[PDB]
Amino acid sequence: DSSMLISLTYDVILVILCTVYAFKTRKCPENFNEAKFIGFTMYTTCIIW
Amino acid sequence: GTRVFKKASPNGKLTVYLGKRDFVDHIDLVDPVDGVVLVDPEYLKERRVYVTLTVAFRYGREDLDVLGLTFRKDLFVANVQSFPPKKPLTRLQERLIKKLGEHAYPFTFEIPPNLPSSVTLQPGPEDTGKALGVDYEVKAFVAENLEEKIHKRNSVRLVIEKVQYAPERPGPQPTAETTRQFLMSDKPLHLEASLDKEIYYHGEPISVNVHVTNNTNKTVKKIKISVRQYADIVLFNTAQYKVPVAMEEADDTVAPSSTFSKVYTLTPFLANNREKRGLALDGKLKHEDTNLASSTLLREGREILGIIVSYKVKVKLVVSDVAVELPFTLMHPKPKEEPPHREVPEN
Repeated sequence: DSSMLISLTYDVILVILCTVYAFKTRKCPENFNEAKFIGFTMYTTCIIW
Repeated sequence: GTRVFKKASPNGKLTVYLGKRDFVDHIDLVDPVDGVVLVDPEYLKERRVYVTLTVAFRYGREDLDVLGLTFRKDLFVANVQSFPPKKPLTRLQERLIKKLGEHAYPFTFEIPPNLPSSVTLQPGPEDTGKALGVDYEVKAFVAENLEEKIHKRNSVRLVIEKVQYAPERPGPQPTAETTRQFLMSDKPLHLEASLDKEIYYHGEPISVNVHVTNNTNKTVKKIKISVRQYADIVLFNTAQYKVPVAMEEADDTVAPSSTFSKVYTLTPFLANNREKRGLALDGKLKHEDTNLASSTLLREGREILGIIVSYKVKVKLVVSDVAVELPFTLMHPKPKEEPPHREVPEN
């Protein structure tokens, strides 16, 4: 399992970067304020992981 | 002792006369759109001619065009049956009627306040369709009712403008200071900037006074002082078009934990910045050269509509970056007679 987590650390990093960039773009009303949903999805994905 | 503007139609000779191309915008109320029409009888039964004012708003971005969609909304539409085969006359209308004769029929509109001023987004070299922005059109149709399709053989189109000019009251002079505490314990660093006044006439110099007091051991690498322009769009949830229209990356190294005050001059102008597509410029009649957008002011109590343009001087210091924004307004003074609505020397 340690090797499996070492494998998944890259997806963890990808999630971190995506969450940071979603947070930086909370207030773009494009696509009927889709950026808010993107940020919320990133936050809850971080929580679940 | 004055002059008006005239347009004509082939089939019906519907000569539409308008007092002026533009119509200034007092915050409380917009000047009336009053004019007349000569309607020679080119018919036997089709005795109706209608005048329609439309404050159209067109928009589309580069990637929006790439995908193949551009938005357009009719913010305001007014239809008046100017020919009674209501609307009491005015002085200019009376003079025009005295000139014209019996068939002269008046038509009067009022633009409800807080409607966006005539601002057009600058098209790119590839952009060749209808100009994107807020454009006001007055049209005349010779038909019966609205069931018949609007025929180009009879309609008359003229492009009008709705603009604002700088108020006499300067308003509060913009000024802003920010002190940032660095990660090294709580060590402050103060930046302060001030402007000459709040309303700037187009082309006038901006003498941003900037003073920095660094309470740290670091050094300021460079000072990027720019004039950012924000063109908010209030339809279809489109993002805020931000675009720097003037800049100066003036580099100055200052002694650690010391003070340094001076003034940096910036002037917005279209010569250096004629490429940034989507930029907001004042109303263009037919692709004529115009200045930057006149900074709209919603002094009424108001509703966000159309394209809301504003200008703010942003001062940034490197090492991350200490940024300060000083909003202001860029607008023409009150003109004496009228703008020529074109390059003053034609060719």
